[PDB]
Amino acid sequence: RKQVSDGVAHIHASFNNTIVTITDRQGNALGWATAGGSGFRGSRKSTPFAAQVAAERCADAVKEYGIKNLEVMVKGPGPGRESTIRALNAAGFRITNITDVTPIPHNGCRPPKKRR
Amino acid sequence: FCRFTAEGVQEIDYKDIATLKNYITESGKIVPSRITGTRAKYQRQLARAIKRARYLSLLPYTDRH
Amino acid sequence: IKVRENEPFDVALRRFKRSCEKAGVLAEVRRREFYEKPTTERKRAKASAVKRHAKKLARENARRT
Amino acid sequence: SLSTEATAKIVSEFGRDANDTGSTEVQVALLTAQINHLQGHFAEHKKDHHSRRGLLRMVSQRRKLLDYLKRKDVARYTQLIERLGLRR
Amino acid sequence: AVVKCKPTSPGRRHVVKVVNPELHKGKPFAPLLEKNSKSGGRNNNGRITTRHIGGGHKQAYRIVDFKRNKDGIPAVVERLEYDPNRSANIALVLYKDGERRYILAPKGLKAGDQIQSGVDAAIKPGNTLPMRNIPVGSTVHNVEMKPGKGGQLARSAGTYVQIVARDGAYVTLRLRSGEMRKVEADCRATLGEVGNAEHMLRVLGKAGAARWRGVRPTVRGTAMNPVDHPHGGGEGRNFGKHPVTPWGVQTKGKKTRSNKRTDKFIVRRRS
Amino acid sequence: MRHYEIVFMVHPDQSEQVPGMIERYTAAITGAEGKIHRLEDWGRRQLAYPINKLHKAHYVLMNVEAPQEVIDELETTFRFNDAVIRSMVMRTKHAVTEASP
RNA sequence: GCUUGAGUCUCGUAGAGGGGGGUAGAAUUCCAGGUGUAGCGGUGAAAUGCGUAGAGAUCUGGAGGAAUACCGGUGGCGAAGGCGGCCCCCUGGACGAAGACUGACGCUCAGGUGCGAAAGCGUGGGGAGCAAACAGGAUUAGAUACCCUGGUAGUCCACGCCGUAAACGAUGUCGACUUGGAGGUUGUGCCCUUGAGGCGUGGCUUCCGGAGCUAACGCGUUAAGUCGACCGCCUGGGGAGUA
RNA sequence: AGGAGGUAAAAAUGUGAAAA
Repeated sequence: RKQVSDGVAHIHASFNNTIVTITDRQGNALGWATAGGSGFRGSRKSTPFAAQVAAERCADAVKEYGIKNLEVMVKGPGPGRESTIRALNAAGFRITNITDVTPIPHNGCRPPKKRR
Repeated sequence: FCRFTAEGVQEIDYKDIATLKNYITESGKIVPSRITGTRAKYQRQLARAIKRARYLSLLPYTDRH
Repeated sequence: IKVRENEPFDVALRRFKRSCEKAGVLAEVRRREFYEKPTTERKRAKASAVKRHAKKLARENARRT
Repeated sequence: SLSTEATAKIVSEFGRDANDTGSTEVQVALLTAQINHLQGHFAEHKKDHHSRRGLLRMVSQRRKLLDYLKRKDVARYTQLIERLGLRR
Repeated sequence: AVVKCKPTSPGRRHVVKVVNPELHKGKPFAPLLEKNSKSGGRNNNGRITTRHIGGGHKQAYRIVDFKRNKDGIPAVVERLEYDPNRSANIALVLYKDGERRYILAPKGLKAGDQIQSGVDAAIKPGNTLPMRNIPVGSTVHNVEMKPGKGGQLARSAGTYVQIVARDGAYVTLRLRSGEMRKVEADCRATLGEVGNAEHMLRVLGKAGAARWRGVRPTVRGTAMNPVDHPHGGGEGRNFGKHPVTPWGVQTKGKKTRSNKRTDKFIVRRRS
Repeated sequence: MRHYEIVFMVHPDQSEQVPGMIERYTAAITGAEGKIHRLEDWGRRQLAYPINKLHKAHYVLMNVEAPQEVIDELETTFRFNDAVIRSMVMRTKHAVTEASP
């Protein structure tokens, strides 16, 4: 709860899951989001619909937490990528900032080779 | 497709702040010569001023800080 | 990298990525260099670009239109 | 490298003027210096592969020029080898 | 350096020497040298307590200054001396008031590098100071455990300890065992690693070399008779008993850490 | 000699102790025959990336035609003192002044 | 003996040329707290792997090693292999306008000599990630197979060693000579710098194509066109580039 | 229309002798 105004939701968007716990810039973490824990296994793991139903079930009972607008920091491609946080804006909960931090290196350490 | 050294002599240096930031973009990319139409030998100098001012902290290595 | 707009956005509305990459540099420069082949795949599509250039010059013959 | 001064030095030290640089004896002597000019660089770094390639290229130009002057003149050859201290 | 001799005779073949020309080829400094008789592994009762010990060349005990409580006065490294008792070479220092001391030789130490101990000396290999005054992430040796003990950890040739974390009055250390232990920040430590790091490459070569180092031959368990050791006996080589010590205790797998009072100070186990 | 462009920059806390040392390095610049061209104290503008701490550091420029012996001296001088934020030396180009920026 | 060959100096041109030393940020990422709900995970789908001590995830703090996103381009330099952030250091070679200088010193080359991807190997370090050998789950009529989760050597820097490749523009090197179009291209001559240039000059390079030539394909002023210098190599296929 | 994003499960064998 804690009854605050806004917050900093950092979204680690993997190729399979838009993992986001309702977090803050100070570490205050309450409300999870999972593309597998919201059901949707099989082909439905990397599907955008898995994330969106999980994102509404991420902002579940957060009105009591006081939080309305949340700083989205989306990291990676993400299964939804344009609807996960958008339906939250379509439901009304606007975003203070969408900082899509793509972690681009200068091609340092050698990357793997899956899908031979 | 601009006034170049044959006519428009110009020092391509990292000291001149104006022209240095005129070929950059917000997405962490020096704008290539395929659209701006700069000359190649000066493009190498255009390339160098970015790496030079990246050390001077006129431009970062990323864009989010 | 950033699509906010902050007062009047209310939706995603992200065609900035659809016009630049949208998956481009993430799904290609994530891994797998190989250091040997791509240049031919670059040049063959560049030959296709040459073929796109060659076919545009041979448009005006008669065409019956 | 053999910078402009030291080149312009020996020509005025082994020749008649500074224009005698494209003359044979000084053509030799600049290259003898060129070996010594690079001796320090191979005393260090031990891996400058292309750098030694220039030096081996040079010693032929020394030796091939060493025989042309020798061909036209036995005594100028004997002088040049002792004016500098080369050909063993 | 590390030289291998030519096979002029068997027994000379696999030998590798540890020759270090910087070492002081002289006679050690007299007043810093006390006697030390050998023991042969025999306690007050005269019985052999620890086996495989005896003989060897006669060695003298060099008084190695461990405490280094002389603080504030600089010390000039005089000469690098070989040491029979240690595994690393030592250094004769010269405290500027006119004192001679023997200290352990750190890695990059030369004959003349002036050192200093105490809180005043800056971070330099060979300087000694309390660990609260050392930047965490460094590399030390000769570490005390009680403040004023003398320095017990990281004394062998080619060892070192990395200071990993400093929590208040306690400091966590990367000990050379793949293990982490807590220690008082007021404890002193000497900076840098311990020199003579090529000592590990030493090959004894022949059997006689270990004999003159004081090590007396061991005896295998199965070669004994079944009253002297729990193994052995039988037709010879007919094993089948789990590996045990000569005193019935199992070896090859049994943890024997029995302290109970210092597990508070051990953070992480031996790897 | 080399027509180099020595520059550096400095964080605000150090910005008020480097001016004492600015005289020390200008004792070095002029003390090795090095002909000074700029001395630009630009002012505390905001940094591009957070350099060792937060942004907004002061910048001081040199641009001095000096011999190579002192350029070896200066880089080595900051090795023992990482207080003054690193100095970058640029090539000849044979010029003197572009005033403020 | 001169001079168009060749060679030297002068003066500017550009460059991942070679090596050595620092640097910096990001990035999978280990040492952990904060705080926190049950999965994380992967694909053809499932699963061993993996987490309720609180993982994925979360931000601030700390440790690195190894490579440099955009720039970057049939672009540059080097004999080739091959070489790519930045910065100064010692150092390679080429090009260019125009002069002075010696006056055929050259061209190629058996032998010999040096360099010579990677892998492998030797001693010593070093190890983050990737990943042979090695483990497992399944798809399977078979799995020492794709797909899938772990991981060693290797990769690593220094010194050695091997001396192999589709080491290949599959075209030896040297020089002369023989219609052009259209790109990239850096020194550089004149004219109005009048203005995004007009008019050229040459180094080098890319593509389509002329005569010619070619078995044909195609190459085609960087020739496989027209000639000359000289070295090396082939004589049906397998056997065998082995004994 | 120049640039771009976006794209799909394991599937094997049929040894001999027949060219105006």
